[PDB]
Amino acid sequence: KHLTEIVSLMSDQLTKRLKEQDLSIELTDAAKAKVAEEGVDLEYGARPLRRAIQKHVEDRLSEELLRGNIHKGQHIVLDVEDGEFVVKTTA
Amino acid sequence: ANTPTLDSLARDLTAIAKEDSLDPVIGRSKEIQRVIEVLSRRTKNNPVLIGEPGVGKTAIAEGLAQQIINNEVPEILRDKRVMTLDMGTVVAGTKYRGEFEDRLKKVMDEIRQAGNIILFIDALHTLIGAGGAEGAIDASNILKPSLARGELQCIGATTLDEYRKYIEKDAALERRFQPIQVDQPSVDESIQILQGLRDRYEAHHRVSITDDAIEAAVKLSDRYISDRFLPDKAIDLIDEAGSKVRLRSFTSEVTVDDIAMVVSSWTGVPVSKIAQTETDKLLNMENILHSRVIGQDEAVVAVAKAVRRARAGLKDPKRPIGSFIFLGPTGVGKTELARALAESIFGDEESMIRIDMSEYMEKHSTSRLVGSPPGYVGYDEGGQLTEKVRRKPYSVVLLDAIEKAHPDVFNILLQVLEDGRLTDSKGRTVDFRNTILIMTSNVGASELNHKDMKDKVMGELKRAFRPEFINRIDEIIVFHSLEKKHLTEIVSLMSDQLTKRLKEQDLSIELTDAAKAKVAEEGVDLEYGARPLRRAIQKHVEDRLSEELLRGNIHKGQHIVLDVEDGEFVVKTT
Amino acid sequence: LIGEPGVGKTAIAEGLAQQIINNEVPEILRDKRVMTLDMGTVVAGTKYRGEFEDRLKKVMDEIRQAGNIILFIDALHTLIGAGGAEGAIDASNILKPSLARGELQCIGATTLDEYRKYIEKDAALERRFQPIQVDQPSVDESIQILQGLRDRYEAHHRVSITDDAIEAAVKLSDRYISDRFLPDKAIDLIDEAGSKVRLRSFT
Amino acid sequence: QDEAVVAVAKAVRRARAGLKDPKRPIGSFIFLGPTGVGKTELARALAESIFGDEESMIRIDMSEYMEKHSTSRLVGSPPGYVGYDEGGQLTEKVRRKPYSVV
Amino acid sequence: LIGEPGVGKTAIAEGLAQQIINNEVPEILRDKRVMTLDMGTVGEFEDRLKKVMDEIRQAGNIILFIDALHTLIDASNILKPSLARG
Amino acid sequence: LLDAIEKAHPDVFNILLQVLEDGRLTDSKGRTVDFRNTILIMTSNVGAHKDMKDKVMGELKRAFRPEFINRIDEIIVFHSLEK
Ligand SMILES: Nc1ncnc2c1ncn2[C@@H]1O[C@H](COP(=O)(O)OP(=O)(O)O)[C@@H](O)[C@H]1O
Ligand SMILES: Nc1ncnc2c1ncn2[C@@H]1O[C@H](COP(=O)(O)OP(=O)(O)O)[C@@H](O)[C@H]1O
Ligand SMILES: Nc1ncnc2c1ncn2[C@@H]1O[C@H](COP(=O)(O)OP(=O)(O)O)[C@@H](O)[C@H]1O
Ligand SMILES: Nc1ncnc2c1ncn2[C@@H]1O[C@H](COP(=O)(O)OP(=O)(O)O)[C@@H](O)[C@H]1O
Repeated sequence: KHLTEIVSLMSDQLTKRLKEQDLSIELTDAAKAKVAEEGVDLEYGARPLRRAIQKHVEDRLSEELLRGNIHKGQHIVLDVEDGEFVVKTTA
Repeated sequence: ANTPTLDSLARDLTAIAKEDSLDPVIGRSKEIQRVIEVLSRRTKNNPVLIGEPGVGKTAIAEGLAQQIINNEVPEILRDKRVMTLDMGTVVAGTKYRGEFEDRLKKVMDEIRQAGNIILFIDALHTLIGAGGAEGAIDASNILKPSLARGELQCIGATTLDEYRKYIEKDAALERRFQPIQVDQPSVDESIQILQGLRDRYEAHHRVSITDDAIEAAVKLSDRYISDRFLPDKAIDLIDEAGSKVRLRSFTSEVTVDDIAMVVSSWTGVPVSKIAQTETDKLLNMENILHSRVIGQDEAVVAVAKAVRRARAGLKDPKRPIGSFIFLGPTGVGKTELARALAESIFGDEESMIRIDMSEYMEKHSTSRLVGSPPGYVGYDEGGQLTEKVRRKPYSVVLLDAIEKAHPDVFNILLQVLEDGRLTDSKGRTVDFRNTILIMTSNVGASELNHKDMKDKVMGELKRAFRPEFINRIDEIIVFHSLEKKHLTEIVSLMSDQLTKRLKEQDLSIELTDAAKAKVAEEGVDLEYGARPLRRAIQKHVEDRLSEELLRGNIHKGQHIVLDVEDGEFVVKTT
Repeated sequence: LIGEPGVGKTAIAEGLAQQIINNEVPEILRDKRVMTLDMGTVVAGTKYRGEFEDRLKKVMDEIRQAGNIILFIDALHTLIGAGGAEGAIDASNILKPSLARGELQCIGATTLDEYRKYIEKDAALERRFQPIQVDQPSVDESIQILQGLRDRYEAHHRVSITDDAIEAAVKLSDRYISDRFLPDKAIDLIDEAGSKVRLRSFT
Repeated sequence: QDEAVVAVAKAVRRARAGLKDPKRPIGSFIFLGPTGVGKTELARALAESIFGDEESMIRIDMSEYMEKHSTSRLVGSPPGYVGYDEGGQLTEKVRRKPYSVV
Repeated sequence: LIGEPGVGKTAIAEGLAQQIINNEVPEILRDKRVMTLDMGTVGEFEDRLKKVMDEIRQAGNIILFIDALHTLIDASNILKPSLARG
Repeated sequence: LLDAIEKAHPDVFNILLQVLEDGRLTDSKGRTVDFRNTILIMTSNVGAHKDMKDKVMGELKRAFRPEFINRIDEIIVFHSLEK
């Protein structure tokens, strides 16, 4: 439970920092549950989770940015529409 | 009640401030107000401006002189003359018993018969040295009795480390002076600084300055110059451009190209690297790579994608740009890729800070990396890697044979991969922000279709060292099978280099691809790395030059072609 | 007056002169002139062979002949090595016999560190000098000091200082200003606050 | 970690109210627990909530002080030994900024 | 000008005076007399040197030259100050 | 002539390596000293015929880096000492 909570918190912090570049971004809660789904408490916590949010969210946005799809001022969400990361880009 | 000597040997900021000859002072409002606040006290009015050389301490003194005449002071400083003085100009002679103390007694006697002098001493860390070192009548031992009773009023201007070193004379010197820390202005602050006085250098040089010009001046002085601060660097570039444009006008507008030109002439990077690649170096960095590097194209495109991802990205600036580990055999191109990217990232690289971790074999060997404790052997400089990066904190670190580290160093490595900026020195925190940390890995050759090698090497990393460690590292760049045709290709490249060198010496050699193939087969074995090929071509060329110059069979200026037509190297000069 | 720097050695000597004028001193000490013999103002204009020790000879002869004169020396540790040259008969040696015989009536003020550095180990002149150490006033003595001194700082900043503020300045300075000493550091707080308040009143 | 957070907050408000013991430090804590639970992120959280840059946090990494003679790096080396003049990697750091989080 | 002895550093100042006589020099530096200093021919040397400084103040077109600048800055007593004033 | 180079250390070794690369050493003032017509001859005992012809390279590539070997002009080896 605290793990999904900290997913929410890390996403909030990430959007906070991305506001430095005037980018408007959102994370669906489904993406948050999927992201936490990789992190497990069996061995240790919150390290794999932070690296996972970083990797998936940020790298995927960079991919859909250098592919030119989005510029600043646009609205973006990373959603899980089919059971896996995908970009809806509400713009 | 006038001052002959003090006016003779110390410039009067107030006088030349009346004539508006003083350049403007922009910003620094909080600092100047604090200076006035300290000057308003009754017993120790003396403030000591502590900063770095070139930050604007004397600028704060000038601004104070300005505000004095411009009815800005709170009437307790109304009509008070600020006089810059330097002890070096005072001493001027030591071979005689009491000349210097006499000059300074005269100066004190003028400060008495006046109330409006507040003597601004630059670099007063040299106020304790004069005469006898620390046991005779130096400058301080005769200033202090006057300084503590408000007899004398002062404005010192030191440097931070000089304050720390020469306030160990605490007892009087510290309490006599209140520090005012002045820090070097930021980018934007400095841009506004320049925009303050562009109409001074414009009027001096009759040249027109643009706003993007000074923006580039500031950006450049930051990126490509170190060991110098602001607004010094900025105004200096601007004035150099003004002078150079004025000259070019004889045998009327400075623009960014001129700023690039002066920074290039200063540091030594060519102008094409500075200006045109400012945001397109990542655009053609893959071109640069695949030029410098031949083979492993999948690895190089992976690296390019990663570095442009981190580059045109939102990644936390704090932590280092790129953490890549190259899995592969040795001689497959590990260093060449590094030097190439660095030459493309930090143009004209000469920057790969190579460290062989196989030399740092054991546990205590890590003290060689960071440095010894204070009370131990070899402590003064030490810090191989730490001092290396402290020198130029803008480069690409390559760490050879990451495997051979005792587990004691992996801790330091992961600390670095944890936001960099590690404090692993004798009290020095080194910053790894624009750098790129790259690690030469273990063999990893046995596993080297694509996915198969991939899962294999991942398991080999699991077994080899921590999974968390690679969870820190960004990318796994795999150096695939050894060269087969890239063999002949790199022979061709090296031989192109050597043919250029031989041509500038008034000769011309053209070795056909058959001889290239023979050199390829000889030089490097299938098991062995591709490094001895350098030696192989060196030996063949030195043999041919030795024989042909010794024998005299060939004549200079006649093109030289080598072939394997007889099964051996045959030289057909004509 | 061996003691730490911000303690008030010079202040003690001045208190002695003030007592001389106020007549509080004993009859034997009544009507004497405290002089502040600086070495910087002594060794100044010589640059020759026989001028520094000449000035000092004349000074000593005046003192001996003049009936009533006390000589206060800031930074006593400068007597040693003063007239440093080829001649190298420094002030410390010209005064030594006269100091011991008792005619030249000195009052030295030094700093404990300067005492141990080069008047204690390097002189063998801590014979002609009685080391009456001076050290930090107590937390309460500092309050009495500063409150007795409050009028001058009022005058200079042209404000009024509430006595609770003086108490608070001393008590705070004691807790965390560790590097300095009283009453110097307490007075520093009062003085900077006076400057800040006057400057606020201005704007 | 409501327990840890409230403990820290109580400490800092004892300090900032006029009640803390003027002799000994603001507060001392030992943060036990598994790897990755956030017991280092609380330190940054605290320095940020109490200061600005959050780099005022004076941090020592006891993974390097294992050789038991490095203790002469916290306090300087003795007098007649190398590195006597610049002594106190920890001591001077704290002497500069006395209101800080070690 | 930094260089080893005999490399022709003063030759550069000489060729500079040459290009000054010609038109290669721009206008701001036009009308500039380059001189030197004879420490021998100049109690009273300070008087003469201060007089020299008066004449420097008179016409601001006298680019002076100094060989062995370190051992010169004596004269520093009024040169280094006069440098600051300009 | 450098004798007992084996007694050197990887730092002075890297120093002399970049020298052998260009001769340009810069010590105590950044003095760009030139190595125009100097000779660099290093002397040591890694040996201590053909089997020796192999062991020499063995202990060279085994005692220090191969790049320093690769800055070869020529390698002079004499094994027999009595005749
Ligand atoms: N706010 C400012 N106003 C005026 N000049 C400035 C300002 N900031 C930087 N400078 C320039 O920086 C240069 C060096 O500053 P200065 O204080 O003389 O360095 P230092 O601190 O070593 O004396 C001066 O030429 C000054 O004109
Ligand atoms: N992909 C490549 N493109 C061009 N040259 C290469 C490539 N791979 C290897 N080389 C050659 O290999 C040599 C580098 O050897 P080195 O980097 O010392 O090997 P290692 O990295 O194993 O120590 C260079 O001369 C370089 O020309
Ligand atoms: N409750 C939490 N709130 C915020 N960040 C947390 C939390 N728990 C863990 N983290 C994150 O996990 C890491 C903290 O683990 P840490 O205490 O450093 O573990 P250890 O020191 O045992 O390796 C940081 O990356 C931090 O941001
Ligand atoms: N570039 C040059 N062209 C012509 N003559 C030169 C040049 N460089 C040096 N010289 C000669 O060097 C001689 C004097 O050198 P000088 O400048 O006095 O050495 P230094 O710089 O050590 O004082 C002169 O005769 C001058 O002609």
